Amino acid sequence: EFPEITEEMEKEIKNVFRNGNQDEVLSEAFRLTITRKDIQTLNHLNWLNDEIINFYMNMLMERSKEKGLPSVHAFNTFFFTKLKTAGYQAVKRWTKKVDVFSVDILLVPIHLGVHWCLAVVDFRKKNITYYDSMGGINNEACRILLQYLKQESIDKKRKEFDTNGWQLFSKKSQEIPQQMNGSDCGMFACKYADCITKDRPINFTQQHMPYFRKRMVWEILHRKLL
Amino acid sequence: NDHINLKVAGQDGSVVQFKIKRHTPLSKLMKAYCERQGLSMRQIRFRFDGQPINETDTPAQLEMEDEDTIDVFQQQTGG
Repeated sequence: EFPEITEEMEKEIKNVFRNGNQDEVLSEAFRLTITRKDIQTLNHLNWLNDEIINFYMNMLMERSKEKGLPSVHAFNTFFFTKLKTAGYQAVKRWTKKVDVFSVDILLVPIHLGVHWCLAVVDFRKKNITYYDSMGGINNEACRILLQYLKQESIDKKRKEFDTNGWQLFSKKSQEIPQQMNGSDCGMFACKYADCITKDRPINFTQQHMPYFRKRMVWEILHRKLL
Repeated sequence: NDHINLKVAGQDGSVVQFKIKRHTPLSKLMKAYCERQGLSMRQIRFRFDGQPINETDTPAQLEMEDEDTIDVFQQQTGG
């Protein structure tokens, strides 16, 4: 029970896939830029590049502030690791002019070498949750984030964070859905987050991935989620 | 409308200093940073405080002061 793919869409999408000048700038939003190159990553079973995710995570953030939806500040992709590797002092200034506590949910897209994965701070639920589409654990990620919160609190709000009651854990291999290919991480990761931000329970499996791939395309260029 | 200093740090941990007029686009620098200290271009990204930077963008119209630092990362791909 998802939106149909109309004549209009197919014909638009199919067109953007057919190669022909990959530099062509074909969608500019959130100071981000989407090229035929960037957009190609959605075809068949390609590896989702960073641009597509950041953009999708921006729309996900925009579609927050919509009445009766958890308000979300989504993070940069290059955020997680720059913190993980260089520490807080590096990413410090990245959250000037945004109270990370003003929102219900923080969204953390994570890149680790070969892999796309997601971490979700949910202030309302008072717990941090890591999401591998291939059911791999990252207990540590949360620890790093909880540390971020600790630091951020002091650097912005000039008081310590209330650790009390907070849970941290990654999701089991069968708790959520699994990807049957090598390339659908960023696809799970993105749709994972979408589903969440709508307070919707996870619906989608591998089955719906080819469709979601198509659908994402449209959503990107037009800048509208379905 | 005088010059300001800008640090460009790779995620290999390498600051590369630069002088600049504060109103000129960052195309001049972004391509100089690729040429000197050789790097791809259509395979990296620039980000002043997690905010993306397009060639269009100028320093003044990004609110960078002196010795402000710019982050630059490899393009990222994954499953």
